[PDB]
Amino acid sequence: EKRSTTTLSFLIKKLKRQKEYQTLKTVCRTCSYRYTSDAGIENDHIASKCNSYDCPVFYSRVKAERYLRDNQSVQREEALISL
Amino acid sequence: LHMDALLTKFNEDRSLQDENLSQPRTRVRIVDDNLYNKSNPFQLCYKKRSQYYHIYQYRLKTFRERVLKECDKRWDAGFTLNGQLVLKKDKVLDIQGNQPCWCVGSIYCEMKYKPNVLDEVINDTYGAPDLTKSYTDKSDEIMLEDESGRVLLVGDFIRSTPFITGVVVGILGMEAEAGTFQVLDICYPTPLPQNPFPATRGKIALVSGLNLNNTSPDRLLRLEILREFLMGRINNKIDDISLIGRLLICGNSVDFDIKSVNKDELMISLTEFSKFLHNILPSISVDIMPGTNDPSDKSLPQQPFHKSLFDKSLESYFNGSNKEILNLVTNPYEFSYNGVDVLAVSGKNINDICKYVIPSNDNKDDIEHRLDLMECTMKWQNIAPTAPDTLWCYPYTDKDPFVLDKWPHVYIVANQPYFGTRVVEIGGKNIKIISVPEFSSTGMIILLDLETLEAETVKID
Amino acid sequence: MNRWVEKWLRVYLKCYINLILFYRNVYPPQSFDYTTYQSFNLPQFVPINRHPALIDYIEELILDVLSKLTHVYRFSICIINKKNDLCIEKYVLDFSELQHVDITETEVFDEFRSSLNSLIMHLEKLPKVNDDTITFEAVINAIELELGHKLDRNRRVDSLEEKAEIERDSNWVKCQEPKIKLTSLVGSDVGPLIIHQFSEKL
Amino acid sequence: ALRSDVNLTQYTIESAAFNILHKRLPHFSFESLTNMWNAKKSTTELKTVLNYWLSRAQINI
Amino acid sequence: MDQKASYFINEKLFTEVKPVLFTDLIHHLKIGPSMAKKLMFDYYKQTTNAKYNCVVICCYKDQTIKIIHDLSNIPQQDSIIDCFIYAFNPMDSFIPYYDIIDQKDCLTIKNSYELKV
Ligand code: SF4
Repeated sequence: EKRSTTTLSFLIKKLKRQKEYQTLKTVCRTCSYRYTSDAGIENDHIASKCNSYDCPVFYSRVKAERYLRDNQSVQREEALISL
Repeated sequence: LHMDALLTKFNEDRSLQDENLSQPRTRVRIVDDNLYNKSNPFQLCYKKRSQYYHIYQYRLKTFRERVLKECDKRWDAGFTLNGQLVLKKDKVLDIQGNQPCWCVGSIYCEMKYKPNVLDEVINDTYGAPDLTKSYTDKSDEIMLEDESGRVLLVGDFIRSTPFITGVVVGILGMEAEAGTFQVLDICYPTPLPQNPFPATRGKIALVSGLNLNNTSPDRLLRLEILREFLMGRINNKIDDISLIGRLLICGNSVDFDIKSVNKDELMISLTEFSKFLHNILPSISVDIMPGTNDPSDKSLPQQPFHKSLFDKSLESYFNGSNKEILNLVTNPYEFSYNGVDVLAVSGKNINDICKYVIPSNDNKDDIEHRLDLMECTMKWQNIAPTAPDTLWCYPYTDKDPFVLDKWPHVYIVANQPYFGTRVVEIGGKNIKIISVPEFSSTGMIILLDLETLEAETVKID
Repeated sequence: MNRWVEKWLRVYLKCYINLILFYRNVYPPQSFDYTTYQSFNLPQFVPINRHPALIDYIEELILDVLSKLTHVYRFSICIINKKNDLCIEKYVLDFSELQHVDITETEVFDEFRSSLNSLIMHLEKLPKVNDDTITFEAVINAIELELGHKLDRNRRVDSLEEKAEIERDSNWVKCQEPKIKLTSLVGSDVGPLIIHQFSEKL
Repeated sequence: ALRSDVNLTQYTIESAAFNILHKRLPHFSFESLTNMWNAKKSTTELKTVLNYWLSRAQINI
Repeated sequence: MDQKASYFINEKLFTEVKPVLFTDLIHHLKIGPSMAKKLMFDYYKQTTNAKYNCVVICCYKDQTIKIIHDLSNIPQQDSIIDCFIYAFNPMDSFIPYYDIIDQKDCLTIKNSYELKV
């Protein structure tokens, strides 16, 4: 129940990855403003379908998506802290 | 008078009475009725975890239904204007004629980003384009979309009101000389139910933005003075200090950057916070809430911190049975403090709205502007108007938690630059909004009463 | 016992050198910032310099001293003037048997806190030292060793440990030992670490 | 003409726009553009495809 | 008692060089906060050998708490409802240290709930 080193390291890794993903999503949402001229919802939806293989932000985006959609064993009620 | 004269005047005439230390004054009891009842709305499953489109559709449908109810209640058939009768229109292309007409539709604004946010996201992406070009290559107008087009909301009533894109309204205006709709009155969603105000009673302490870091040593002395003040050591007026039934840290307990951080210094700050908690718990109850820069999820519905992340000296409080004295709570929560339903948010919704620059509302980062933003958040019945910035994938399915289903008595948005309170009257009801400032800089502590809802501040220098 | 003492002694020496460099104006005070973490949990909010070269210099010096610890019984940070090479201040840190190889870290940090508080209280009473050609030095007093005589075999290195041993044996030169004013301070009386403090002026 | 003048890798409209004009354009598949152009709702999608092709035609000049 | 307190303060100020607070006297002598302030002021008196820096804080009206630094221009001396000595600092930089305290019987205010073990 008590573990403050490995669990906190896992939290640091997960939070770093989540902040990187949010930054990438914000960058794509700002880049998609050229066409949509919108800022609310459906702008992130229109920007989520950009498959421009000539942009380095796209490969990083799909890598972040693959990383977030995996490693479900660490992201659970038992993250080496048992609760 | 000199400093020695003040000491000679005060300490020589010390009372040293009523300090028995054998029969200490019992703190006033303040309970949280939402501790065991059921269904915490903001408690999600992190293991379960674009999904934003379903939330968009649900918000649109619910808000349109509510605004249509309010309109049919206020713009009921027969409500004639000064000259002619007011008509009802289903689509935005049907409002065309020299006659009044009202319709329901969302709001479309510009909402461009601020330069500092763009610079940050560019410097933290490794390949971000010149995002400023997207705003300069392409302006200032509010429009109304209702699934069938848009019209320009011209006039004066539309300018003296803050708006955010996506919000639906019940515009009632008149087409004048082009495809530009005037505005005479605006409708908001129908008023929500509110629990009756209860009819001996104590107060609660509101603290936010401790920001315990490993570089600033001043933020620990203010915290120690706060620890000594709540225990009744500094003020010595146990007849009034014993009325602070609970303590509510509203987020931002530790300040760090997850870009460059390890487990050691975060553990140092967490042990400092745990020392504070262990020293203050035998005298007062604590309700800890996650923040924007704490070791928790970056989204808005942040789960409680952990049973870990605290020193092993607090293992007796986390055994499960001791929850009334220490309660790790979700980031948004509705505390039912002796019937006074208070909705508390760490303050990311307003801080995410303020990171935009809307080229409207002209006809600047002040306390009144943020209070107006909170009042509009309460008016629109949506805690997070900017969903893509605050919300995360899968907040809920078919029943969104941020769409308010019940108005609270006190609405707290913390981690704000300034402090300010405002009571607003929305459809015969009354909600008291409170803006809690950070404790790192301008270390004020808000004392909120529960018998009359009067907030007073306590500064610590 | 060389198990945990090597970290606590490193932290103590880091705080010692940083406090001496800060309170004597050996480096500009703007390059210092009060902190608690410098890759090690510090016992106080110690002003630690954040210069890239100075940090590495201090770390290498402390590692060399800790390597030679088994024969060193005294460590001094001498403050020499620059207009003329003369020791105007000397802060001696005695290591009399150090209760070395032959423990509730909180107590160790409490003793270090007391020692550093004594050092700060002593340093805060000295007159202000002008910048612009004030500097410092480092002198140790060993029991039985001879440095600088390891490069007499061409010592073809195989890894980083041997290279470090060579460059630490070669980084020291020999030296020798009026109105002196000795002022004793508070040391560390914890079991494994029995340290004593001194000071010299004029 | 761009292949003969400048020496870059892909020679697409987005790559040329970024390497010559320093403009980063999003790219949507032919099915996404079709789904946007057939959306009875979401005027944002129609504006999106219109500005998409308008920028593609303006960058050619 | 004015005898145990003086010895404890002298020890924790000169032998174990550390800033001593009045809450330390509360925890060591099992006394109230007002009596601790009285003892701190009494130790501030009879101080022919003064080798410390007193840290004085004062509580104004409207519930404000300040730490006096200049000791020459005290703002709003008429609104002061209390002014006592907070700590004795031997050094210049205050920067105290806070550790775990077992407040088993030194509490003047207890919460309505009891710890369930
Ligand atoms: S990925 Fe490259 S192209 Fe697709 S949006 Fe983000 S920036 Fe624009």
